[PDB]
Amino acid sequence: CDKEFMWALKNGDLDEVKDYVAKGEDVNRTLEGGRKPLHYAADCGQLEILEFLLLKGADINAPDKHHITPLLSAVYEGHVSCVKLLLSKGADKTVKGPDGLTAFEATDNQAIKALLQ
Amino acid sequence: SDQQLDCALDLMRRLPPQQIEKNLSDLIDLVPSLCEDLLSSVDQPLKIARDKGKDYLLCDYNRDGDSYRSPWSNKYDPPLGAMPSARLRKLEVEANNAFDQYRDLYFEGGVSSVYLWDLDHGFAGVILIKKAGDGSKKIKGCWDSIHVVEVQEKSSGRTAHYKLTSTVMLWLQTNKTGSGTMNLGGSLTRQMEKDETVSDSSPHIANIGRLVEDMENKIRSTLNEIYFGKTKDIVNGLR
Amino acid sequence: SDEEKVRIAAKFITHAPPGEFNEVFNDVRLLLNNDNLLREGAAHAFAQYNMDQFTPVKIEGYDDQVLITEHGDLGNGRFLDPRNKISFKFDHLRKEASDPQPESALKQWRDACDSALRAYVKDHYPNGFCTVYGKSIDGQQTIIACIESHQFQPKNFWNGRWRSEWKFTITPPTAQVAAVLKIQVHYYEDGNVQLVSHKDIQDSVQVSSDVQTAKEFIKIIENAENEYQTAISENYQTMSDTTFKALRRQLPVTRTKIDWNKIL
Ligand SMILES: [Mg+2]
Ligand SMILES: [Mg+2]
Repeated sequence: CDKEFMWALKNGDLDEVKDYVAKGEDVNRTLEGGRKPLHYAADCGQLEILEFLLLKGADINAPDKHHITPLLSAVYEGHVSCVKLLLSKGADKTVKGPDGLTAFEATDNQAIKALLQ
Repeated sequence: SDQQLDCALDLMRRLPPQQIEKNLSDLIDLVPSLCEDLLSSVDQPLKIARDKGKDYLLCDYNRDGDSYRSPWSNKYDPPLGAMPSARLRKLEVEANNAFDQYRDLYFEGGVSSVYLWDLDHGFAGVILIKKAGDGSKKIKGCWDSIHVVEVQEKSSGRTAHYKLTSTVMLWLQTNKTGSGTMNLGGSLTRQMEKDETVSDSSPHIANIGRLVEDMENKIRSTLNEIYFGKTKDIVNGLR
Repeated sequence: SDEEKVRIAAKFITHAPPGEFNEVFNDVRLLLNNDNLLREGAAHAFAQYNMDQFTPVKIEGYDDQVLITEHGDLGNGRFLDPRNKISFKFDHLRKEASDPQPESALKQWRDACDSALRAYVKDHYPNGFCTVYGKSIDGQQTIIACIESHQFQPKNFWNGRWRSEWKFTITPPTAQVAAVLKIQVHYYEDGNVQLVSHKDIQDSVQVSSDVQTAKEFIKIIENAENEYQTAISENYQTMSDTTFKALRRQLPVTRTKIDWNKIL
């Protein structure tokens, strides 16, 4: 049942993600895969899923088992609009990833680097 | 019936790839003569069984009779059976534990199963990975990969010869307002042959996994082009 | 059993890819090995495939190709060409037309919708064919527009076909629209993959004259089939960067390949 929630998060089926959380699930619980619902959404550039998880009370700075923040996850995969929303919602851009680098130091994306300034 | 099996295989390559189970069953009811020859030649989706406590995948290389041996408990779920040698079974557990991480790092889920069997001058193994995208009415999909490796030792054992044959079955279905229902199904098969050194810092499993990883990365690249590029251009050519 | 071997053989022929009917018929013939069971048992299957695939056929001396559809079935082994008001024998195995003979109430609207549809098909499809029917279904005046477009390139190891069926049920002053669009693509140059896509459409349109309603029908067909094709290409991109990744990624989350002696 954890994988099907992960499948809805990655593909952005907001209706399924809405039911799972409405049934009493924790938007901050690390799934068996090793990431929190914010990670799977930001990893796939799901802007509409990030907005829902955020106003539902998810920790915008929580790391996964890879020590990757939801902001760093979107930066690694090059999701510009997701980096824009996370920064606007207060994501801490000073956190270093598992390589000791901030989001600004870990990407060559000029669009993403401009947002991180 | 050598030309009968030819038309039977030529029929499965042309039928909708999401109905292989019933087509092959209808195909065997039509001609029961080639019942055993077809099942050993037609690519079928991987079936899942429970150890009864992880899941494990069923195939012919881990089967003896009508029973299936689990790669975790090392016992057939229908109790009996053909067992691996104590030295090979030990190497098999390391293979399952190695490819269980490979499954998590590249698929973030699904089920994996590894089975080995001793030949004569070496051993051969099968790597089974199954990733299904259930739990959504709008987006579905599944990924089945079947790897068969043949290891051949060379004299002192510092270098060995590997022979890899992999098949990846890929299915996707979307139900959206604009594009309606879109269904993609099919497969792809590749063969490999290479020899690498076998030191203590790179055992057999480190060589087998290094060839399965590079192969699946190559197959994925070809699948992305024939699924979402080639068929797209054909659609736009129709209009 | 022998009623079950033709039922299996008919189903296999029904699900043949576009442009691969002949190769599937031979595999079925050499498998059933009962040529008379196949000809009278699966006769309906050969007619079912051609009618479902909107098979275009060239009639001698009439130039414009006509589609074999369920709406053209006259119930006597013959098919109707509403453009040149004739009927003809059609052999579903050879896909040949023969024995033409001439062949009502809703005839003017069919001529109008046909004239508008032909120009639409020419402006949007390369080798496209169309056929418009006018008939009554359950006491309701109905206009049926059908579109077909295929590309058969076995030398390049791929085939495709587009189908469109538009049903306009005239209930003045309105007309209930029910449509289905279908695409089937088979690619086997390297590997093997088949696309199966469909879309159901329900709309409404106010009728007026035979000409104003005809161009308003084609307008609905044009806007819907434009969105269908455009949304398919946009969905192909989504399946490339998202749906495929949700099955297997290009790289791990760490974005580095696996250190294999760090696992053992
Ligand atoms: Mg840099
Ligand atoms: Mg065009």
